[PDB]
Amino acid sequence: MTVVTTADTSQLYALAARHGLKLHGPLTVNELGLDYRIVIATVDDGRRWVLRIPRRAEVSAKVEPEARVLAMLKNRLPFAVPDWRVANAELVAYPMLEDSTAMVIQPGSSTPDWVVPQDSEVFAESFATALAALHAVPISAAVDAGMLIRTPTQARQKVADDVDRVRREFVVNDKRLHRWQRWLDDDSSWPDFSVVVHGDLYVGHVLIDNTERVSGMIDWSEARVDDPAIDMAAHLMVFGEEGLAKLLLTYEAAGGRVWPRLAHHIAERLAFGAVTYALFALDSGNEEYLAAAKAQLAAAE
Repeated sequence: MTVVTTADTSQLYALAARHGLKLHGPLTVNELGLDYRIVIATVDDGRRWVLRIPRRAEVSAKVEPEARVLAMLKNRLPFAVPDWRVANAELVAYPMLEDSTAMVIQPGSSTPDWVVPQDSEVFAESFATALAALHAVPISAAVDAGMLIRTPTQARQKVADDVDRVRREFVVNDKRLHRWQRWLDDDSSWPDFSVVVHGDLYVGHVLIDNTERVSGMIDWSEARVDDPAIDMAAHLMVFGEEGLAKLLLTYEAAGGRVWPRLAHHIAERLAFGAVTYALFALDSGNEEYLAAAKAQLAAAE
């Protein structure tokens, strides 16, 4: 909501220009991304574009690997993924999306947030169907795209390693810790296969059309081959046990592979989210998100 200075504006115009984007009019800058600065601008044809400018070398270095994943996914999925028209260490850019997400969160107390209704059958069914399609992507295609591949044994070991790391670095509520440990030791819970997963899948990363049907997914930087339950935990979080039960029926009917303790496993994965959050906080360095992580781990569930 503040003006972009003349110097910053010139610099941003020049960045776009060296990639063939001729901007015109005022810029809007969103600084709420940890890894990229976001600039919204109008380009030569009157269409607004999003410029995503990597903030650090480690972010720049992932642009090409992530573009390779997106190119694979575009050709293997029946819904949309991000289409990076410029995909450079310096700049990721694309036309502004016309669809929004199934959860919309805005800064400010008065600004409208939005979340698809619990009782939207169109969303629920299309999400389950889309998720089955993602989990049906051949692992060979993940290999082709340079992705991280975990066997089921590695999947479970990663969880164990993450729990160990959080124990070393944080004070953790005893009952939380014991929950994760019992889960890790419960052979019945764990799948005997892995699949292509999105890895950070919740409603805020699901694009919908004006009928609430899933039209795409975004934020693929954590995608890998791993435990399918990773991609259902946040559905349980937002829509509850009944929402999850419905997801699982539709998912299985659409061809998704399940197992008897899957719903249980998803609940345990959701509880494990506190570990993930804390490790991502620790690695971000961000002081706020870190403080939040510390408080969550210390508190009773």
